[PDB]
Amino acid sequence: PQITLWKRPLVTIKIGGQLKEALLDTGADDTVLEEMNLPGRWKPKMIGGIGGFIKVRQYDQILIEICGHKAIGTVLVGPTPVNIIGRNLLTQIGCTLNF
Amino acid sequence: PQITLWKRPLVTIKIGGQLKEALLDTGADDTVLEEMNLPGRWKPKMIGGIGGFIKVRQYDQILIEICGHKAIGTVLVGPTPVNIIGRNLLTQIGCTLNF
Ligand SMILES: COC(=O)N[C@H](C(=O)N[C@@H](Cc1ccccc1)C[C@H](O)[C@H](Cc1ccccc1)NC(=O)O[C@H]1CO[C@H]2OCC[C@H]21)C1CCCC1
Repeated sequence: PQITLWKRPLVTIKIGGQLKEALLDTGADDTVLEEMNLPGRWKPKMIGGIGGFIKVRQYDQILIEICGHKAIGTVLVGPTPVNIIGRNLLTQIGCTLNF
Repeated sequence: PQITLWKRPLVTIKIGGQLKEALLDTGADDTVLEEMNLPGRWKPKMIGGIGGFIKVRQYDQILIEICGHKAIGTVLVGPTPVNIIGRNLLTQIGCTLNF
């Protein structure tokens, strides 16, 4: 589909057997989700944003379905105020900017 | 044009008569540019992202040309790590997400 930018581009995602709302973010290199207790091994990581860095847990080869489009990649988990879908997964669903 | 997201969606912008690189950012409500001199009055403002808040200078009704498309709106100037074009101007140039 096509998503205008009058409002935040929020969509429903399915991850780890749960449905959530997440922000399609062309300005994010990575995907960062609110605190959730995903299973499996993880690695510590620091991600920097506009106001500084936060600590996150890096999960690899995680499946996320975005508007029925499936994508598998690295998912970071930490105290982010908003679930963010970054380019690492947006590319996998064929997402583009158009103007 | 149509822009894929395998690399950062960086484009050339023209503001105050000067050329710059900026990130087309659907995950940003506002547009924030690195420290620079801009004509016109400004008022202090705070914006928050991942990591916390930063203090910025808010310039209203600023002309800015984004990839050959003219926009006139609010431009924030402050210690952002990258020049970011947010939704307030992406809507003006008719930018949409598509997948
Ligand atoms: C109302 O609140 C906003 O509108 N605040 C906006 C905002 O910071 N939006 C955030 C989401 C969000 C929204 C609300 C609260 C918390 C977080 C996403 C945005 O695209 C940033 C842009 C960026 C790019 C490079 C460096 C720094 C920042 N990307 C990001 O931080 O990505 C990170 C994960 O992956 C990494 O790659 C790139 C950086 C890493 C600001 C307002 C105008 C400018 C941005």
